[PDB]
Amino acid sequence: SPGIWQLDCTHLEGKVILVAVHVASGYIEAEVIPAETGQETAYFLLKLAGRWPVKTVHTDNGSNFTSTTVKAACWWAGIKQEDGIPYNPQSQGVIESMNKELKKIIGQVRDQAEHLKTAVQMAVFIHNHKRKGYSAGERIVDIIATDIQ
Amino acid sequence: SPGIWQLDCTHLEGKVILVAVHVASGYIEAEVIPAETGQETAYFLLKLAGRWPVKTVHTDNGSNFTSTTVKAACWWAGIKQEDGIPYNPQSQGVIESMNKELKKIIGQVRDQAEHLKTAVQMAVFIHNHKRKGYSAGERIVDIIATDIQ
Amino acid sequence: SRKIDNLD
Amino acid sequence: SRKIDNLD
Ligand SMILES: [Cl-]
Ligand SMILES: [Cl-]
Repeated sequence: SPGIWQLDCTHLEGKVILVAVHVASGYIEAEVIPAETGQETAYFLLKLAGRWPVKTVHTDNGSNFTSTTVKAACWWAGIKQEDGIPYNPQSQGVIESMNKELKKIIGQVRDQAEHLKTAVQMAVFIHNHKRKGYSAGERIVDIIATDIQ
Repeated sequence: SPGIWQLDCTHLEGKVILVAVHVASGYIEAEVIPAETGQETAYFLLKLAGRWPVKTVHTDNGSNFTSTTVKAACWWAGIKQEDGIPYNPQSQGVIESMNKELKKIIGQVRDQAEHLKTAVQMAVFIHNHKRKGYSAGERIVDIIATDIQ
Repeated sequence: SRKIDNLD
Repeated sequence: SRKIDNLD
């Protein structure tokens, strides 16, 4: 569980926001892309796994699960690629609530940014620093440090 | 010291690799951009500061120190922008060695990637996971967790 | 443009 | 292309 992340893809402004969630902390990383392709997903996972110790990724849909480019990135970076079936039905609800919260934040910053990619990064920043008590960014560092020790 | 990062800009293949180094651990994040503008530098620092608790950034040159776009991102994200004057001459040496190491890694992977951006993320991943004993990715999490406690 | 990412 | 980022 320190190594487990969930991919999540949401839409806004005719564009696609790809999100990775560190499940045990709620910490996120995200990017804006024109469309979700296996190549964009593969590159985003290579980036994530060079930055945090990613052991397992639950893919966001069957096309990224199937995609051989996504499988090649997971092989390269040492990630176990898994499906994202919510065997726990609470998983579904947690992701939907996250997407609605991110979109709310993005609307609160949206007029400070010309481009959507800035607004999304401002929303990642606000989400990860929000104290709910500890922030998501504090929780993920604590979890991983505990694991390393 | 847990919060201090140094920007560093290096060139390859007619393109610019922008790097942020966490000084106490040697951990890095990096991106490829066409050229090093205050807008690209500002966006890169917004990204970094949403992912780690960035307290201080030593800018890589006087143009990004001066840039009002960079100062506006540092204001937005709560970052103290500082100069990168190597009052400790050891600093120039460490950065130069890091650029030569990264370029070495990039040439070791370069044929596995069509685009330079991929090879650079593969080199981030190799750099951060290399045990020298702990890796840089282990050191940065331990340092910051120690700080949070 | 009066934006963080476009000060113009 | 026989590349991680371009399997073609
Ligand atoms: Cl799509
Ligand atoms: Cl340049």
